[PDB]
Amino acid sequence: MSNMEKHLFNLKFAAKELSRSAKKCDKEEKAEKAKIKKAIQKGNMEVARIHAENAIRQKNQAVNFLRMSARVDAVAARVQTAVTMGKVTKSMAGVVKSMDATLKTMNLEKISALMDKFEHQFETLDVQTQQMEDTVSSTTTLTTPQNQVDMLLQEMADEAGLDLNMELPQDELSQRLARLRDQV
Amino acid sequence: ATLKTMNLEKISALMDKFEHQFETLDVQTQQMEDTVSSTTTLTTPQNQVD
Amino acid sequence: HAENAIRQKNQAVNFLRMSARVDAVAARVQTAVTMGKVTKSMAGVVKSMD
Amino acid sequence: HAENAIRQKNQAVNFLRMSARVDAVAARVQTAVTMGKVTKSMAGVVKSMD
Amino acid sequence: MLLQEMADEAGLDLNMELPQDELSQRLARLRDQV
Amino acid sequence: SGFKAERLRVNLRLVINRLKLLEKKKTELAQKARKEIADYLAAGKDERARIRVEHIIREDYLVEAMEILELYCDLLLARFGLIQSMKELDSGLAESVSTLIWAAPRLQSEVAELKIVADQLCAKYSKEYGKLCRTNQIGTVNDRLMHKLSVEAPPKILVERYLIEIAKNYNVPYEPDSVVMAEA
Amino acid sequence: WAAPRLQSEVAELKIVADQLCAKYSKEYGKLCRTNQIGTVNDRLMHKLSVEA
Repeated sequence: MSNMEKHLFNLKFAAKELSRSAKKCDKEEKAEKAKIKKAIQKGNMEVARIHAENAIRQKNQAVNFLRMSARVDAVAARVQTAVTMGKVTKSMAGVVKSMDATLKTMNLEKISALMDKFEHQFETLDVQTQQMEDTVSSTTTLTTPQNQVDMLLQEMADEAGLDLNMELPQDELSQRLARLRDQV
Repeated sequence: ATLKTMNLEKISALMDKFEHQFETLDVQTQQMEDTVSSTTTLTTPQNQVD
Repeated sequence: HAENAIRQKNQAVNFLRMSARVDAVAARVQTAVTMGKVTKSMAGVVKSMD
Repeated sequence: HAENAIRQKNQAVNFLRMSARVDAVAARVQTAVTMGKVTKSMAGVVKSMD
Repeated sequence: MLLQEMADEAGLDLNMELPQDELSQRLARLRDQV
Repeated sequence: SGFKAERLRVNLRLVINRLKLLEKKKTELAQKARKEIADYLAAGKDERARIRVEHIIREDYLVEAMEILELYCDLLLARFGLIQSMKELDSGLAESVSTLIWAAPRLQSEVAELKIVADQLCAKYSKEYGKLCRTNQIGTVNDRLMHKLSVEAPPKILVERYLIEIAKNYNVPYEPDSVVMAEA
Repeated sequence: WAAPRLQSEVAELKIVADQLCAKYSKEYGKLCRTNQIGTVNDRLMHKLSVEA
């Protein structure tokens, strides 16, 4: 617990202690009022006056405690802002320091390099997959004759009612831009 | 004590640095995403998405 | 609350877009991991049959 | 989401095609494993009967 | 520079590169005046 | 040496933040003060109410002065390129620079950063110019601002007119000083 | 010409300028910064002026 969190804890506690003191005074104004009535009915006017002075005293104590509690709450509410905004400021300071370190060790030029290398190394893995698959294809050529695959596709297309002939080797902006390159 | 060790001029500095360092992280995200985009260009042709 | 609603609307799109980019990269390293396992197994078969 | 849908459509075909190629290779090493067991058993029979 | 750095950390405003009583001054002026 | 442009830029922004905040706070405290004048007038304590409104007039003038200085700090930020570029003081900035140097010793109890702004402007345009500003020998410091930060007592007719308006607003009977209303 | 004006905001612009000066020589770099070379874009120089 921080030195300021201790002070906030004590201010919150004092505010509640004053609020309880106001509640105790109010409940004792009610208790003393009951005793005035009893003393009047018994004709004990001296004792009635002692209770009357207690009732009016605890009525006024209650307002003073209530008012002080309100003031100590207002102060406790402000030190809460100071405690929380301190925690936020230290966390931001820490983030700034951490990111300053990582932006040094991996600056944008180094990121640029790493991303270029990443892309170029997956181009190479595409070249490698292609030639593994071309090898496997030639390896098992006799297990998949071309004409048998073509005929199975045509049969399944006929069943589906699809008009596309499957034996055959089955954008204009690109074509026009090509014609421009030839024309110049 | 804390208003000495972190006065408003020092806060001003820290906040400027904070903002400027997140500008840099935006520049870095952008070029990671541009790389990944170009990396998988053949998996997402433009006309198919359209 | 209006400024929070509009802020979290826009954060959601940035996270969604970054998630899509990191998936696209994860999908590519999956190919590299699997095709590496296949290449080592073929290398091993070639050596055994030799 | 449209770019994710079209990306995962195309990833699916690449994985399906690679799976077909690795099956074709697995089917060939099955022949090599089985025909090796048969050849050793025949070698053993020849030696016993000799 | 080390003093200035440590002063910046402490939040102390005193600039440390520079070369950082009135009764004595007045009594001096008296000696000049006579 | 001495002058650092970023010390000046940072402190000009800080001065605006602090003034902007003090104006709000002082405006609110003037509301609470005017209610208190009505309470004194209701209690028939007019001769005290007169002395209490002198405090209100001075705070109201001060808030108006803070608005003028806020404007000159914002002007030096807007034209900060010129400050940093030239070695001579431009005409367009002369009012602002001289007034800020003049005001700092009056205001630096409340606005601590205003001292640093003044010290930097003196480092820029030389100590001698700084001395000519503080006395207004330079004849360029804004007249309305100097009036609003004067130490003189308010005119008697202003005090009476303040009481008339406050009394009217809070529906309190008040009869103004016949001698003062005649002298006007 | 622009790099010394902008390099507070755009830090990489300093490195671009320094490389272009290394390529076409320091003297050309100095003639640029003052526009003695008479080739710097006029609209840009207006837009980054310090005048009110």
